[PDB]
Amino acid sequence: HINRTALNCNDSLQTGFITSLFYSSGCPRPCDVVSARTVCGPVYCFTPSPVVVGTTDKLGIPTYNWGENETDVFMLESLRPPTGGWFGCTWMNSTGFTKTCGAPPGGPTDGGSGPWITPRCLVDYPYRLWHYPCTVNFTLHKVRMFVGGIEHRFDAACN
Amino acid sequence: QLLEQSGAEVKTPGSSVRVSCRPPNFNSYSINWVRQAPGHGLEWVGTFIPMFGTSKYAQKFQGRVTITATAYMDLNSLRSDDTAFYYCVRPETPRYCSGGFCYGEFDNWGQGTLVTVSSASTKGPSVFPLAPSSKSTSGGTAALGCLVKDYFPEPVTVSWNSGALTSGVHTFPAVLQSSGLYSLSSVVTVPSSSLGTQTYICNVNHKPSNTKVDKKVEPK
Amino acid sequence: LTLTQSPGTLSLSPGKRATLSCRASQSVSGSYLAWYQQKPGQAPRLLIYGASNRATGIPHRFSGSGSGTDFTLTISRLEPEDFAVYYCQQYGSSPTFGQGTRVDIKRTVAAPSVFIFPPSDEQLKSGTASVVCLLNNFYPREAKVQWKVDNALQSGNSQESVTEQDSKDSTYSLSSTLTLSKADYEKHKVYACEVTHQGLSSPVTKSFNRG
Ligand SMILES: *[C@@H]1O[C@H](CO)[C@@H](O[C@@H]2O[C@H](CO)[C@@H](O)[C@H](O)[C@H]2NC(C)=O)[C@H](O)[C@H]1NC(C)=O
Ligand SMILES: *[C@@H]1O[C@H](CO)[C@@H](O)[C@H](O)[C@H]1NC(C)=O
Ligand SMILES: *[C@@H]1O[C@H](CO)[C@@H](O)[C@H](O)[C@H]1NC(C)=O
Ligand SMILES: *[C@@H]1O[C@H](CO)[C@@H](O)[C@H](O)[C@H]1NC(C)=O
Repeated sequence: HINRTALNCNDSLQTGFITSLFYSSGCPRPCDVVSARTVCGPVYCFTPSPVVVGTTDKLGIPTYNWGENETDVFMLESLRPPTGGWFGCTWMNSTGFTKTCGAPPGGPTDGGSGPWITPRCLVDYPYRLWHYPCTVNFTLHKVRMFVGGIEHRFDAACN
Repeated sequence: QLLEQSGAEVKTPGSSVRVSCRPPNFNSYSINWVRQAPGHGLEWVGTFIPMFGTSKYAQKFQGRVTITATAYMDLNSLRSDDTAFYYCVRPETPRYCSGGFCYGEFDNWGQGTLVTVSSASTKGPSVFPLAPSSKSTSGGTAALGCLVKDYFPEPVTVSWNSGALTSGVHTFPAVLQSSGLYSLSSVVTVPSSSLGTQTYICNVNHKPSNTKVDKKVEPK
Repeated sequence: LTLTQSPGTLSLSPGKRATLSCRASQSVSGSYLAWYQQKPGQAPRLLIYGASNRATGIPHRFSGSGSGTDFTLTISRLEPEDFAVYYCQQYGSSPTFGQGTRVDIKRTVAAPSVFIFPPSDEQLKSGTASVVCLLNNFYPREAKVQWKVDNALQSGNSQESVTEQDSKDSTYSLSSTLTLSKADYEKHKVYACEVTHQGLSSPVTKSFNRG
């Protein structure tokens, strides 16, 4: 189940961002399909709660090539809520840059691009501080809500 | 700052060595092994990244080396070409990953470990005199010495006049002969006029075989 | 990938600037190059990583530069400790090393004092024969030895040994041992050792006859 994580990590600027994958001062695009050869690390798509996306092909068959074959892709469109709620996904590209995808913010009350449910809050997930180092001092709040019928328990990181 | 490795070993051809690697909180992402034959540069023996369980090896080593994890490295089907110093490296920060390996700069090296592939056993040396003669090549200087030949294993130590003669002495590094036995020569340049008046004695000591020899080197 | 260092040996005085060159056969893509030094009888120490970046603890006088196929290590001011062998390493693809570059103390050229030693009669009693040719106190380290037995160019039946650079006069010394069977040694008369060195206007040959 570990092969399903893309590992095209190209630390070209000598920043050491790949290290925390094994074990801070400087502090939209539509989620369709991304090529795994540009991804380094886990891909978290944000339904009301966070979910892990693994390397698959175009049909959706899971691949176990660490995201190296050019046919490897991430089907972010297939993870969308059918009821049409807010949606977004984040990941890290080969050179240590956090990438986001989601719906354009229709207003200040609407959601952001990544895990930004609010322009102030952020969905907590195991790799939040790796993709977003500046949110370390954010406060966590436990959240319960019904979206499209499903219950969703998750934590949000706000100022 | 040097990691602890297993002690030096001597193994027969076709045998198998197992060298260890001991961490000193400690952070590292893979286990590397770099080797260096006597009088050569650095060679990369395989790597092994524990978090992913994958491993790479070189073409020459692919058929007889594995690396696992304290980390370990094993060579099989040993030949004389595998006589080398073997270092383990546990680097800290990966720079280039490409599924399912990560390449970085070697960071925390071990002290090293000598591995000698020789079917020979312990044997004391034979000390022969490299005698001076009427061959003063530059300013009436004369060269004499001792040939410390056919000894195993390393090391052998030699002095002159029980330490009283250190100036002008050149004790060359040992050389492994085609027979698997080592050979070494210690020389010293002396004034030509002192060949018949001063006595020169080389003091050979091969502690493994417990062989001490004092050979007076004379002209003619 | 192949890494070729240049030059093989670099000869400078304490205080001068050293610039070592590492040239890759193929482009190193995103530059993943490292520099190491190895003192005589010691483990390698990481000096430079990722082309330009300096390793922690490494003094400021060490500097790395380059991209693509040609890389460079620079020691701005040579201290006595820095005289050692330096290796460049590529970790962009499969890890590879280049051959080292020796950095020794520069001095006036000294031609070697050459001596040839026949085998001792005690060794001939033991049944083997070793002929020894000595190159004493020369600079630079580059020297060539050619054995000649009855004008026959010997090839493959000898081994060499070189001392480390002497701490006081900065010269090198070399010994070349010619291995002959006792039977073959008796068959031939003249045993020569021709020596080629930068400090010699013409090659010098030391020789002896059995007797
Ligand atoms: C990884 O993400 C970064 C995010 O910026 C990309 O960097 C940008 O690359 C484009 C290339 O045309 C430049 O125009 C931008 O100026 C770059 N942005 C910054 C902030 O430097 C980078 O290209 C991405 N890597 C890959 C392989 O797509
Ligand atoms: C997973 O990766 C390993 C190492 O690259 C490889 O040996 C294996 O074939 C891959 N696939 C599966 C299904 O394990
Ligand atoms: C968060 O607070 C810590 C002190 O606990 C500080 O070191 C760090 O810089 C802060 N981060 C931001 C983004 O302000
Ligand atoms: C990642 O690094 C490899 C080797 O350095 C290089 O071939 C590749 O082009 C790099 N990735 C990108 C997107 O350029």
